[PDB]
Amino acid sequence: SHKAYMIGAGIGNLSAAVYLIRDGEWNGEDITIMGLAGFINRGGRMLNEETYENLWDVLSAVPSLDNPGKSVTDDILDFDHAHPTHDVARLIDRDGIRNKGENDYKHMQFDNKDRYLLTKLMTMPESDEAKLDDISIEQWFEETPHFFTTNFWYMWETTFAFKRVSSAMELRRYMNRMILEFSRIQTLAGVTRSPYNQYESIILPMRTFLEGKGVKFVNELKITEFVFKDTPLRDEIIVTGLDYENVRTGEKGRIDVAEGDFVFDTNGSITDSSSIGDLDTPIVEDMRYAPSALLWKQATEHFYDLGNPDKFFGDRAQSEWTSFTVTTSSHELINEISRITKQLPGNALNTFVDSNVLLSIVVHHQPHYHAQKENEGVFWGYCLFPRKDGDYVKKPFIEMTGREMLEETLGHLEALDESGTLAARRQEIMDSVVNSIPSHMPYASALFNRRAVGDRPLVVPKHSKNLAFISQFAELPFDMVFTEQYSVRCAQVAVYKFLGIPEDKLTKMHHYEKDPKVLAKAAVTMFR
Ligand SMILES: [Mg+2]
Repeated sequence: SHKAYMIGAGIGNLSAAVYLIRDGEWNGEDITIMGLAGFINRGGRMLNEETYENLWDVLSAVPSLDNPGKSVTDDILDFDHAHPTHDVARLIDRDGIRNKGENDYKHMQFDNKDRYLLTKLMTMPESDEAKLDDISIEQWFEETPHFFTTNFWYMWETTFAFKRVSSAMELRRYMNRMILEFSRIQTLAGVTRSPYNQYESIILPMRTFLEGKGVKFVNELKITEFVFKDTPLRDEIIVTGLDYENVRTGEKGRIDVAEGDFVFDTNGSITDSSSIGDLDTPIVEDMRYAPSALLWKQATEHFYDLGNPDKFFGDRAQSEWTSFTVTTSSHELINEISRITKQLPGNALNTFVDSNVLLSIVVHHQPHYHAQKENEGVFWGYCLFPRKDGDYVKKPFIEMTGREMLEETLGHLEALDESGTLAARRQEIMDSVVNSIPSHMPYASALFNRRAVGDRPLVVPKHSKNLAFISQFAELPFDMVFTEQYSVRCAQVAVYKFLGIPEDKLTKMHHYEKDPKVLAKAAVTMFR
C-alpha cells in the first residue's frame, strides 16, 4: 500500500493527513508524521472568518475535544461570535490612548503621496509580483517617509509583526487578501479567535483525530537527508529514501520511499532555533541555522529550481523578535490592565507606539489554557526591536529576565495610569506572579524577509514526482503568508496534485478585491 511521510508536525502536514484521509480515502495507518510553572503562549494568534477558507474546511472535519457533536470550526466560530472584538487602546503614546483627537486611531494619517504609493502597490496585478523582487516596504515608500509615522503603519506593523525592512510583496497581498479588514484595522473587529490558544484549540484536536484514524506519530527521528533517484536530464525529483538519525538511541539509517509513496516536507519554521528563559533568567540565543530548513538547503545541492533558504534564515536582523508570557495567581494584574486600557480581556492587542522597543501586549479572553485555574490570569507581550534598550529597564530587551520584561511593561502601564494605583500596588502585583517566561525567536518573521519570486519552491515543483513543500516558505499565490491558512492551502495543493484531483476542486477563495463596492470603500478609507 502507498505510504505518506510528513516531515514536521505543524498544521500544514496535519492538514495534509486530513486531506489524504477525507478526500483521498486513505487509511491513517499509511501516514507517518515525524516531528521533534506558568504557561507559554505557543502557536498562531489570529484567524479570520472571511478568509481562511481552507482552514475552516479542514477543521470542519475535526471533532471538538470539548463539545460533543461539534467540529473544531464550530467551536471556534461559536466562541468568537459570542466574544466580539473591539480594540480600544490599540495605540498608546506618551500622552495616552489614541481614542480621540487628532491622532485618533480612526485616522490612517496618510499623505497624498502615501495613498499614491499604497494604491499603486495595492493595484499591481498578481501576475506582476516579480516586479517587487527584493524590494522592502522601506524602499517602496522611500519617497514618502511620512508613511512610517502614520497610525496605519503602527497598527499594521504590530498586528502582523512586520518590519520596514521586510518584503513589500506581503503588504500588497495584505491589501488584496485582507481588503475587508482595511477599514476595520483599528478595532480588529474582523479578527476571529478560538476559545483557547491554538495549540490546544487546533493542534491537539487535530492530532487526536488523526491518531484515532491510525496515523503514526514519531518524534525521535531527525530526517537528515533526502535520497533522490538520478535521471539523464536531472530535472525530475524522485525521493527514494530518507536518511534518519534517532536522536535518543543514536541509530542511523534509511527509510525507503517506494514508488507511489509521497513525502511532505516543512522547509523551515518560524519557531526554529527559539529559546526560553524564566522569571529570573534571560534567554540564550541559539545560534544554529534553522534546522527544519536543512533538508531544503541540501536538496539545492541537486536541483536548481528550489529557491534560496538563506534569503529567509540568513538575516536575523530582518526576522528576529522576542515575546513573553505572564502568569499570575490572581485576577489583579489583568484587572488593572483592563481598567487602564479601558478594555475587557479579549479585545486584541495594545501597542505602546512611543516605547523604545515597540512593545505590544495582548490580554486574551480568560482562561486561555485548559489547565488555567479559576484564580489565575495570563497575558502575552512582544517587541519588534529586541536589541534596543528598554525605557524603564535600561538594558536590551533580549537581555532581560522575565521579571524585567514585566517591569518594563508595568512602566508603560503606570505611565498611562493617572490614578497611580497600579504603581502603588507594585509589591502586591509582583507577589502574584507565577512566572514570566521570555521567548526569543530568531526567525519569528523570517517568512517576511525580502524575497524574489522563485526564492521559494513551488508546493509541488515543476518536475517533482513525490516531494511537496508544506510550509510558510513555499510558493503559493494570493494568500498571506502570515496566516495559518497558508500552510493549510499548501497541503491541499500538494495532496490534490499527488492524488490527481483537478485544481477546480481546490477550495475556492474569496476575491473581495474585485468587487467594485469593496474597492470603492477601500478607496474612501484611504482618506479616513
Ligand atoms: Mg468575525
